Amino acid sequence: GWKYFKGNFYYFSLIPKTWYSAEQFCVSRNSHLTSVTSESEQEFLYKTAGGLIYWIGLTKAGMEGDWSWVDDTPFNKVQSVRFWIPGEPNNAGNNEHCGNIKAPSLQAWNDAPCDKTFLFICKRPYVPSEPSAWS
Ligand SMILES: OC[C@H]1O[C@H](O[C@H]2[C@H](O)[C@@H](O)[C@@H](O)O[C@@H]2CO)[C@H](O)[C@@H](O)[C@@H]1O
Ligand SMILES: [Ca+2]
Repeated sequence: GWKYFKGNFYYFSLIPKTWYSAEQFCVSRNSHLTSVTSESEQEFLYKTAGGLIYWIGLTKAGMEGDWSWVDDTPFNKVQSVRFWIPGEPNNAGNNEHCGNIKAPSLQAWNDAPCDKTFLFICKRPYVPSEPSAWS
């Protein structure tokens, strides 16, 4: 059930999980909750989501509380400003440390409590099967 888009496969779950249980599901499938690194990718994701809320790999790290991607793609603050829902992230109740895709629009992300259960999106790169590149 993996959908393909620009060198990566994506899994849109049918079962809701907490953010971390979702990530552990993705890891069990050789993947991670999805990063988003371009306008086209954001579009593909929100359109495929179709108005339902999905956990993505957005999560807080480091002492300052900076947003980051669980797949370890460096988080580009500047290029991601357009991807949040207006007025987010707002840290409602000071307990919103994970992020989801929410609105069906380029401005789509909300921060939400990590312990809430949502559907979720996994992402894994296509890696072709080739012999050892060492020698
Ligand atoms: O308006 C943006 C805001 O909406 C959500 O807050 C909900 C909450 O989840 C409900 O349980 C209930 O208390 O009503 C609220 C509407 O004000 C999101 O939780 C929040 O992160 C989001 O920013
Ligand atoms: Ca929020």
